[PDB]
Amino acid sequence: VMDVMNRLILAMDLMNRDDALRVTGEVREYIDTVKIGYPLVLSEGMDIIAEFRKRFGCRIIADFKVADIPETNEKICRATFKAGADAIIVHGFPGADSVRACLNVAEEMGREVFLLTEMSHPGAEMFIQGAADEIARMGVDLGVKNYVGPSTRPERLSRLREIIGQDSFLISPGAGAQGGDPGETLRFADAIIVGRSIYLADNPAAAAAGIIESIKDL
Amino acid sequence: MDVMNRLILAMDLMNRDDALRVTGEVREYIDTVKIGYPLVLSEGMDIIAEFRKRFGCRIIADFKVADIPETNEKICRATFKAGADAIIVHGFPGADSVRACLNVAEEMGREVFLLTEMSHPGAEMFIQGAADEIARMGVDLGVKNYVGPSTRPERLSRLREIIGQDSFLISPGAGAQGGDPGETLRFADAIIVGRSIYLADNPAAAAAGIIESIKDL
Ligand SMILES: O=C1CC(=O)N([C@@H]2O[C@H](COP(=O)(O)O)[C@@H](O)[C@H]2O)C(=O)N1
Ligand SMILES: O=C1CC(=O)N([C@@H]2O[C@H](COP(=O)(O)O)[C@@H](O)[C@H]2O)C(=O)N1
Repeated sequence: VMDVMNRLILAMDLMNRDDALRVTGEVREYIDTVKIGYPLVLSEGMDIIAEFRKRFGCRIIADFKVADIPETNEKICRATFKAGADAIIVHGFPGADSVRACLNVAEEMGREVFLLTEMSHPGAEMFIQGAADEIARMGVDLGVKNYVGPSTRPERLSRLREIIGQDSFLISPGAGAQGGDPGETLRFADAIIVGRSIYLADNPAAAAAGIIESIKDL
Repeated sequence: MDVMNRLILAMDLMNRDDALRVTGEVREYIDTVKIGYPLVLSEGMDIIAEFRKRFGCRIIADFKVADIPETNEKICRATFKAGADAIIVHGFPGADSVRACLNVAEEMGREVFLLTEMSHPGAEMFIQGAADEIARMGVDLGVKNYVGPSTRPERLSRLREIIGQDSFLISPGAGAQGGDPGETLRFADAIIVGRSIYLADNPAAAAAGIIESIKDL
């Protein structure tokens, strides 16, 4: 599995190139894995992945929550990996064929797929939560090795970890701004994803260092 | 929304030159183009403005928005800043995530299309069972534009029943995926067509043929 420095992944959702680069650079000594999503990509272009690689020694996880039909999913994954992303996050709710399409491209292109099971926001309780365990089991059956689960619901994150097993890689968003606790989350997840708590802080570096200090024993 | 010939072109070619050329070849048959991530991630968001400058067509950004409320808001803002007239959002992530999109759309004078049930086989695993409820959620939220499957006319009909005749419904799956244009238009206001047109030996002839088959509609 990828070796995530300090078990901390930066969710860089600033939409300004200058600010995104500044903040990422300031926390560079604490994080070597950055999650880049659509807020930044749709604002600055896919070349932002190239710029981050050039400026920082960081792995890039493209958080595109791929959720289309198989044919379109394949195209999205191809374009994303072509741009330099190490991995891509895919939704499991659209079904097995849609996930398989992503896995096939990742396999042929030498990259990785992360399967998003349950989400961290309140709305996730309406439809996603009830299908989450099955989505996770589907991922295991499909050979998925990387997963995403909610920091906001430790009880659910714990069950997801059981389903996927100790060998699978699990990252989790929701700590900080959304209310999740870093320490408790790391009891189940290999790494935590943190965005606003860091990038909106007066001193992002101090914020990142503070989070790391609170989980030093882990 | 007034869609010319009840036909929306799904421009999923991933090369700017080909995308512009093919769209130009069928421009006389359409005035609404659906641009998704295959083209946007390959050529950039500036492609949307290029389409509006060259064709003056309506642009529906098919981004299957499916994130938390906060991120959904940012995605919608970036998308409308690029000139998209509407955006397609997944309903599966819940009401709060859809509301986030509705708010930005209202603020920028755009429309949100709620994707209920999808057209591919995998949609039967989790989406189909929640589709009716997702549609009712749309009604409760005041959503007026929806997306339903051409590949399952019975499901498309049910969606139409739930949202009513006043709501706008567009439907993908006609052609390549097996759906029938005419049958789909019994329930949807407009059909989305991609490969059957953009992968045809003669895109213009393909579009003309589809329109000829639904002439009475
Ligand atoms: O269930 C999920 C999945 C996900 O990727 N995310 C993403 O994780 C990040 C969370 O950031 P933040 O720490 O709440 O600011 C954002 O980029 C979200 O889009 C989430 O919050 N919940
Ligand atoms: O359920 C759905 C939703 C959707 O947007 N789409 C999109 O509609 C288009 C269908 O294209 P095609 O006519 O099968 O080539 C693609 O851009 C898909 O991503 C779909 O096929 N099924």
